[PDB]
Amino acid sequence: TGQVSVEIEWELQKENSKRWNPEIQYTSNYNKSVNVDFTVDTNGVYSEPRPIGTRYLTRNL
Amino acid sequence: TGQVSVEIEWELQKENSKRWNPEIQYTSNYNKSVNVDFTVDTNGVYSEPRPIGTRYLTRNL
Amino acid sequence: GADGVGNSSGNWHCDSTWMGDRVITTSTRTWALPTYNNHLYKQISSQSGASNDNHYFGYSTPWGYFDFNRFHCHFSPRDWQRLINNNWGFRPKRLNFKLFNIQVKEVTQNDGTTTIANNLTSTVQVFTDSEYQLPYVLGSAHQGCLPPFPADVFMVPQYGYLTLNNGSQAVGRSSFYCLEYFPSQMLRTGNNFTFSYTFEDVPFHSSYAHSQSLDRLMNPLIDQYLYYLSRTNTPSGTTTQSRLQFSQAGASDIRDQSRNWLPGPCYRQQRVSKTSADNNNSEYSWTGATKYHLNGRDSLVNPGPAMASHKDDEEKFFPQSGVLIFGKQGSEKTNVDIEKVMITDEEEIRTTNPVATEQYGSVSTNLQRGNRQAATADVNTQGVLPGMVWQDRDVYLQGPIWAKIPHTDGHFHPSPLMGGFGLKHPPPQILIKNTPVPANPSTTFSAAKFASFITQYSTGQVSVEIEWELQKENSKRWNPEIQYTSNYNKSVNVDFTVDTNGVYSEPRPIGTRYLTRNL
Amino acid sequence: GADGVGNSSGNWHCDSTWMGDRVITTSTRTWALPTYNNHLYKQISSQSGASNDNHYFGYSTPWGYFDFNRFHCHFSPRDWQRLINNNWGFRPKRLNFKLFNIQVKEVTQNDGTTTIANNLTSTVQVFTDSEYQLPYVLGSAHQGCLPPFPADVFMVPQYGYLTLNNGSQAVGRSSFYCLEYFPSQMLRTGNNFTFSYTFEDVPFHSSYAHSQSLDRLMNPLIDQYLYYLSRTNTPSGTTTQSRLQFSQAGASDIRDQSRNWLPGPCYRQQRVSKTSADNNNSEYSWTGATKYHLNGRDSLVNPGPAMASHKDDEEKFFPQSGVLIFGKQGSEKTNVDIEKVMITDEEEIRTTNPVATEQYGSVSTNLQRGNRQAATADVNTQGVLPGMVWQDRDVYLQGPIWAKIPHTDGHFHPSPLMGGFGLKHPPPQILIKNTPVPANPSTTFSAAKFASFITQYSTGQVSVEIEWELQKENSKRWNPEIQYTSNYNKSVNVDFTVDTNGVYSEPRPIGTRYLTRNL
Repeated sequence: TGQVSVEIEWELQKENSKRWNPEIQYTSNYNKSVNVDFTVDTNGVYSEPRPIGTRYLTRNL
Repeated sequence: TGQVSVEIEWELQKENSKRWNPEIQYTSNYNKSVNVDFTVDTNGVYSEPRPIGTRYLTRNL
Repeated sequence: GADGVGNSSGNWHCDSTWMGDRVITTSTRTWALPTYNNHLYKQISSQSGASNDNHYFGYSTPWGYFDFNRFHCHFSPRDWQRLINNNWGFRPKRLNFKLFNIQVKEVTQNDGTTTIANNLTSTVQVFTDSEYQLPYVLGSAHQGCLPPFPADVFMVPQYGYLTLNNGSQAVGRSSFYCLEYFPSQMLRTGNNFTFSYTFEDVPFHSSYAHSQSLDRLMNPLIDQYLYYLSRTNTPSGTTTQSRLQFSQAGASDIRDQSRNWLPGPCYRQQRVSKTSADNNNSEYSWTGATKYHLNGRDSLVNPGPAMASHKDDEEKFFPQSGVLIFGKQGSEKTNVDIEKVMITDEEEIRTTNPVATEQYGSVSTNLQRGNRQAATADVNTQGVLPGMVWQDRDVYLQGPIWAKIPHTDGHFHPSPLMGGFGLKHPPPQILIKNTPVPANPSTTFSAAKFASFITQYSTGQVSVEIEWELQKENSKRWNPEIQYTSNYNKSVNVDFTVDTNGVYSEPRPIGTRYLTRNL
Repeated sequence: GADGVGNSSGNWHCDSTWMGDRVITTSTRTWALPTYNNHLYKQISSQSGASNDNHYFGYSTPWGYFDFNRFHCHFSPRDWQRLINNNWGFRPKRLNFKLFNIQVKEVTQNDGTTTIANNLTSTVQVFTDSEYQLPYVLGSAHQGCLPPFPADVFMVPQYGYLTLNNGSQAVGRSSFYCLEYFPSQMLRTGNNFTFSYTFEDVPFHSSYAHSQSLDRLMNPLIDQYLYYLSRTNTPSGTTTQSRLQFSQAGASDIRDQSRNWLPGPCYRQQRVSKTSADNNNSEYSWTGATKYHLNGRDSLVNPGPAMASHKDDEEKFFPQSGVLIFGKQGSEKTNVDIEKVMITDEEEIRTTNPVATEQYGSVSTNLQRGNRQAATADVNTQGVLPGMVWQDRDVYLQGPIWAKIPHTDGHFHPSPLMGGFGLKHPPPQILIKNTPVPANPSTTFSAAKFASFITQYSTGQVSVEIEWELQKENSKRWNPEIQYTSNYNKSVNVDFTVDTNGVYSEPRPIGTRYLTRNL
């Protein structure tokens, strides 16, 4: 047994958009709940509630 | 009559947060509707649907 | 800009110069710009009950825009002939744009008379996006071009766009663009505007036609060394039995020879005739159309993929939507007879692209055996396969020069389907508007949007200059070519000329493909 | 770290040196770190039905942490006396931290015996956040300090935190921190860890007591030149009439004199007595408490604002929560008699801060007239007003040295309410954990979380060194001061010493305020 490590460098592309109104963003729901999303439960098992894609910000075709 | 112009320079403070799970973000609703928020209507009067505050990202006390 | 009210801000330049290898064109027109929508934005959408195909949602703006995208703006009928007769291809390189001699007029409609007078201190503001941040309208072949004939005057068309909808209702992702939110340049009398632009590298357009059909590439004198399966059975006694024979393909076998290539792809069309007697009696227009289906609605493919219009010795037939169609002088918008329209012909591409009204070929449907008999079926739609060559659609004289390639993760052979040059960074949209001048506010303060403005419009001259690159021809063809000629017989009116009432007209479509090349 | 298994990674340093102006202390302790929660995170919350005040939501982690925040860690009872007797104030400056001599043990519990043996290749990993990114637990006066007596050994306390809740349920804004998600430093036998830290500038703590009460600032010999309203009416004939007389205030009038200052603010407390006979018979504990109300739940103010405990010649009474309370040796957690607790005394602040069990003063409730008579009422709560001076609460011998000021848009007089030094960037939390060592996986592959680990724990020595800055005294007081003295009579046990069974104990709380200053 032992420990392993990984480090990746990523390149990003920023956005210049003249869209006047607001975008759609990925949000967590603010209502109360028994368990927080993407968190351990009372027994200590980490879980992921839903799939999350990368497509939110909008571009013109 | 004429035209007036204003230009302000702002200073920003970025965030380093070790919070594991996602934040709450300001989102526009993606359901269909007659009018888009923050946009002219069919008669050309611009309107603002709701007040929007600045407090979303979270910090520890 | 520069100088005064009395000084002129620019000279009239309309000319063409031919340098050999590259070549340069220039033109100047006169325009008039109204105020649109009473200085305000409006959302527009489809009207009440409509077909699910016809729904749309979008916005219209006070701003106008300039469109030079058609060839006939740049080239005169004669200048078009040192090009198409003398050359194997051409492409754009760089262009210039200029506005000048701007003057703004205000109008007073009181009673039954309308007085018009200069407003010397009013402005007109112009910008070019050039970062491609706006919806790109040009390339959809709308009206509002610079006129083909240099002495005509034209309005500037109004600008607007469309966005994602559900029915007649907007979706959360739908976008709204305020053109006031860009830096622009405010111009008065005695101020001018310029910018210059450089085309990205693009292939020459092919103005040649082929002298060889793809089905005949080879020497008739010499036989191949390959064998094909020729006879499947032989008579034995009274009745045949199964015996396989093979053969080498000669000049009598030309049908059967091996080849290294295949014809281009097809997406098939319905065929109609110019003679009214051959066509069926019913309404098949929308029902018999070829279509594509995107997000639950259906759209006609009007140009469609590039395919020959007709075969040999049928000139009477053309694809239903498969061709471009131009109107004659003064033709109306709707329900107009065939004698009024001008139908283009795509033929010279017979040698590679298949005919649009017929199947690509035939393919085997089943496995034979002793008691089963071979079966085939027609393939009416073929995608691209390795070893497949084709040609693109011709630009003609009047039609799209370029289009903007959509910004996407993938695309194939971007040359656009109407014709011309696909560009990732095309010439940027030029946008222009009259600055609002309010009229006589009330004495006490009120916070409200002004409904009352001075009524005014502007006019001036615009200029465009493009540099073109040419490709000359070395041909060892012994005999003469086919050239574009005007008929020498006498006639009442000369082609491409004013009539007795002074309306310039264009008799026929003129394509670029005359000179011949070997395949 | 450095070198080998056989080489030692550090020497034992526990000492104190006194340089005059700036003074230095050092200590070293021995610790043992268990594995907590079986190497995994768990959310915790309030249990089923509970008072709306008692709900909470949060997480507990496998990680431990070091707490030196109490004074008695750093100062010995005698070293505490070249400080409080000889000086008018002190503050911290900079500190060091070190870990060394780390060794990890694995245990085998089979049958009725438990064998323990070295695991030489196992690791222990440590980090210090120092960017203040984690919830900051220290400063809440929990258990788990370095022992006061250098020969004792202690466990490291477990780390955890709390977050916004609604009842026992979480809210969308609630945050979850994984400590694995920070860079740390993995240490084996023969590796050591260090860092150093510098306190931000902070005012000296005041170890003086005042020799003048705020109500007497002035010369008894000389009268003022100001007038106060003295008599409101005078006898005329048989009965009085309204006549206003004025007077200058002398030594007989000292009650009535003008002053430039006012006493500090109060938030009032309930009073109880150490003699059990004076106290009412009922349960007033929670009902008679002073509280604050935040988001629909109620919390006791345990220290509350700094106020004197009792007036002159009543030693029997103290505020209900208003004082700190320490337990004697071996006292239990719940429902323990007064003889077991040690109650601190706040008195020397009588001269400025008002007594906690009484009102701030009296204020006029109404406007008088001929037929109305003047009315007043007690003010039991007073906020800060211009011209108001006070003192802070004393640190004593054992108690909070510092606290972290919350990060907020505003705060007033940040000195913390238990005592000590408010810091915006306090000494960072040190966190430590045992690295999990898996045990004997199955032969075939399975994707599941390991429930099975080697059972092991670690131990070593830790060291802390702080530099302190001192403020000496120039006093022209002729007569002697009050000093902290041990009683010289014979006794069974010496104070601050082991007993016959070897348990070190602290007899009484010792504050820092002895030497006297003029107000």
